[PDB]
Amino acid sequence: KVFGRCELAAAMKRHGLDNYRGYSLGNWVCAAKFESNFNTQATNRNTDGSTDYGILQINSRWWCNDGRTPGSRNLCNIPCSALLSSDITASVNCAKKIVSDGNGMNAWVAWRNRCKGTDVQAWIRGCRL
Repeated sequence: KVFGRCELAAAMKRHGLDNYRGYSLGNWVCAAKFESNFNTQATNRNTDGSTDYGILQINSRWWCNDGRTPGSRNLCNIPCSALLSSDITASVNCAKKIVSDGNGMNAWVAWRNRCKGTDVQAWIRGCRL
C-alpha cells in the first residue's frame, strides 16, 4: 500500500507513534517518506546481505526474521514480511523497539541524513489534527 502523507500521519498516530520517545509525527512521517516513499512493500538489499523492510525500512540484521541474514537477531519477534502489510502495526511496534534502543531516530539513516533538524512539522501540514 502507498500511503498518503496525511493518511500515514494518521495511522502512525492511532498506532501510538505520535511523539514516541519524543519524536513527533512530523519526524515519523518524513522518516517513512525517505525510507519507503510511503510504500509498505519497499524491501531493499544491503551490501551486508541484509534487507530492509516496509514503511520504516526495518533492517533484517537485528530487528526481524527473513531466513537469509546469517548473522541476525529477530529483536522484534517477527517475520520480516509482516513489515510489508497494509496495516502498519508490526513496523510501528518494531519502530518502537528500535528508537528505544539508545540512539534515537538516528538508527534510521535517511532520517538523520534527510529529516533531522529540518522543519519536520511541514510533513503533517494541513493534516486533520
